[PDB]
Amino acid sequence: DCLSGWSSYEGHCYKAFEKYKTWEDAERVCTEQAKGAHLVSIESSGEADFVAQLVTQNMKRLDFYIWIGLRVQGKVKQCNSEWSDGSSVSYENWIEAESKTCLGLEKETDFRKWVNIYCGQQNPFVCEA
Amino acid sequence: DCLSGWSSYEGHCYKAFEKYKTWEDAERVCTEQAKGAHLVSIESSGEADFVAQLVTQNMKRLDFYIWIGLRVQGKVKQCNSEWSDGSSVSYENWIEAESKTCLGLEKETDFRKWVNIYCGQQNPFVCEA
Amino acid sequence: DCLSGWSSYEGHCYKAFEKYKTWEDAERVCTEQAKGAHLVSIESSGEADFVAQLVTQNMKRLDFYIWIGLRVQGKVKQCNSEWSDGSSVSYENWIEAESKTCLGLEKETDFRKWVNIYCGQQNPFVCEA
Amino acid sequence: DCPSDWSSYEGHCYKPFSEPKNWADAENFCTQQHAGGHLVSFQSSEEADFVVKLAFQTFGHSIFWMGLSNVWNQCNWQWSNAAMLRYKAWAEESYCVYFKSTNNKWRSRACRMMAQFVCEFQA
Amino acid sequence: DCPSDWSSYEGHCYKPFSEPKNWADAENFCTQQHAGGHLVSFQSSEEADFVVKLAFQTFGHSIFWMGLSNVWNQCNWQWSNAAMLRYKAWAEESYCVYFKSTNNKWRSRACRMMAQFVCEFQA
Amino acid sequence: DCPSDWSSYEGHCYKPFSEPKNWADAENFCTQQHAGGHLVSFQSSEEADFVVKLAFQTFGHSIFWMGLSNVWNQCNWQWSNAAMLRYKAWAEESYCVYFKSTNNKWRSRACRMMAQFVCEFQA
Ligand SMILES: [Ca+2]
Ligand SMILES: [Ca+2]
Ligand SMILES: [Ca+2]
Ligand SMILES: [Ca+2]
Ligand SMILES: [Ca+2]
Ligand SMILES: [Ca+2]
Repeated sequence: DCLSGWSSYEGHCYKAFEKYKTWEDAERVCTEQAKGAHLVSIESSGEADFVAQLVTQNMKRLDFYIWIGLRVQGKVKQCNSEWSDGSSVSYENWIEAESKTCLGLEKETDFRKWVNIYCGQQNPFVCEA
Repeated sequence: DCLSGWSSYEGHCYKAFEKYKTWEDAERVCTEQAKGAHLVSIESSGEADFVAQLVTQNMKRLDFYIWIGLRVQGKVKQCNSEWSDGSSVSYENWIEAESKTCLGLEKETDFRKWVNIYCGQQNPFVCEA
Repeated sequence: DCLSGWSSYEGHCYKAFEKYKTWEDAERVCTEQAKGAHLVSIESSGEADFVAQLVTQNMKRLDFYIWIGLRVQGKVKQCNSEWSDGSSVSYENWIEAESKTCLGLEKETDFRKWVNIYCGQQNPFVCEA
Repeated sequence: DCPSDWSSYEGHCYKPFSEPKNWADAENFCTQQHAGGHLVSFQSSEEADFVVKLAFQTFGHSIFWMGLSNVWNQCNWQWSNAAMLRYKAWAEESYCVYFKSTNNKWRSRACRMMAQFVCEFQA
Repeated sequence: DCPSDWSSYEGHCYKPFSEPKNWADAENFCTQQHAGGHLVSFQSSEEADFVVKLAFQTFGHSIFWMGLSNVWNQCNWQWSNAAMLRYKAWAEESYCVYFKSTNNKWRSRACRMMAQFVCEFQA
Repeated sequence: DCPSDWSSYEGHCYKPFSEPKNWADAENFCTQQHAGGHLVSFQSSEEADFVVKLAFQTFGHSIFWMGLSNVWNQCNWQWSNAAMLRYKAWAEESYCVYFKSTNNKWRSRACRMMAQFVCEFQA
């Protein structure tokens, strides 16, 4: 079953946190909740909507992106290795905040679609265990 | 008397703080300073002049906004019920920082005019008891 | 010689810190950290190369600005007191973040040239003793 | 069935204009353009993407007025000490909403300021 | 050697265009614009600075596409819980890189969106 | 007095130009556009409001130079460890002041960078 304050959905427990943490920090708070807990992994439509419903029913402010467990593994600003002309991408000059390699949910899409955002943003999140 | 460091004006005490807090925090610090103290409430031109005076004479950094106690109470993006065509506003896509519902003073207007700024900004403040 | 973590170079010891702080606080850390240490002072091209090599070798995210100890002493917005048409600069309307009176190194310029940046930014740094 | 050079989206005609006017003047201009003519209004993200795209394709990188004004005039302004709001010293009287052709985010700007604009009308 | 309308920098011809297009269309447009034509590629900081000022000189303050698309589509996306990424729910299909004519800094924008552009070729 | 194209404000003439030039060149262009011609100098907020409005009305959303340069070159640059400043490797020679036609706030930019401008002359 679930701990006090955690909602169950198909054998898992979820809890929305209204703390403004970065992706790594958010993931850390989940990991501290239980051996096996992490940020939420949306793995089906029904789960997508449960989470969407959880967020709108538990978060006092829907003005931010809510972090979910999907992100790019590595320290790469982009994974396309060639320009459209064939050349290799050697030189780069990215603004650190432009590499939106972490994902979140937002009101504009009803917390059902995943949005590309800068991992260094401070957003609330959902943990799943 | 007034507390130490607080200058009196027409039977009230004022004090500029060079701490940089959000409107909500600045208001809290003001309450903690003295019984019944809050952020400055400017109720007259003379008071507007005094507060401006006190600020320019008692502040080391005058290139930010200094919070005053007038703001919109609560969660309000816009209070206009409908668009110019008569239809009611349902869908909104504001930028949190664009809801300038708190007011502060600035050097450009010699600390005598109230400018609309985002409440989550961190600026100095003037308390009144 | 130095302490564990700090690398030697021509009779000095340097250490790169990946704590993202504000200039005033980065300098603070360096002073707390060692025998009268401070933010690095590049006093020759050899040292310029050394610091650049140090930054790249010991750092994870090389996509930020890295603080050096040169800045404008004295709280001034601009130091030129005259407009091109000989008039005296009296009225100012600077965006506080637009006064880039602090210096840092960046990837574009191979961590060897100093770029002007706002002192309030939060960036990694290098200390020297 | 939009007039010569007006774009159509879900039974509405839209058109971006280049001459900068403040909010009020842009709104009046839109009324004098056709019956039921007003500054553009967003009812969904789709319509918003449509207009932002039209605005960009027509005038490039700029800021355009939306048909929403005096956004906080009727809000409940209160002094944290509950003082009567008798004395006023506002820098600007009213704020209006606008978008920047790069995206559909909502932004605020004093209504007396210049901005380009998109008019909208139906049928 | 550049056709009088295209500008030269280190044996290459570059040219900014006014009509806003999505990334795909803009890339395809450049190809039809000249043999070996493509959307601008920055191989160095100095080439970047040339194109940026060229773009500003030609069309002012706006945003332009560079020849880099679908930037993260091929990255290794992993759910922190090591769950297989099967179900997908991307709001935006793919992002492309663009520059704003104020500097050579790289920025991302959804490829379906509008932006102006600069094409280039070798000759 | 104000010729064709120049706008008057408090016994001064102002006119925005759209040919992007760096600071040095913009200032010189202003000097040979009329006797006493220079880069716009702000000496009050209403003056800035006027010029900003003028700039937006004429050229829309862009960046424009102001008559202030080498902003920090004459400043007192000191090392925190009180080392002697002899070796210097500034990536940029000087910074000039510019405004964005969006508001009257001052912004800084490397003087060799491109930007539009507004000239001004008295009487
Ligand atoms: Ca799951
Ligand atoms: Ca009072
Ligand atoms: Ca040194
Ligand atoms: Ca509408
Ligand atoms: Ca190239
Ligand atoms: Ca002047």
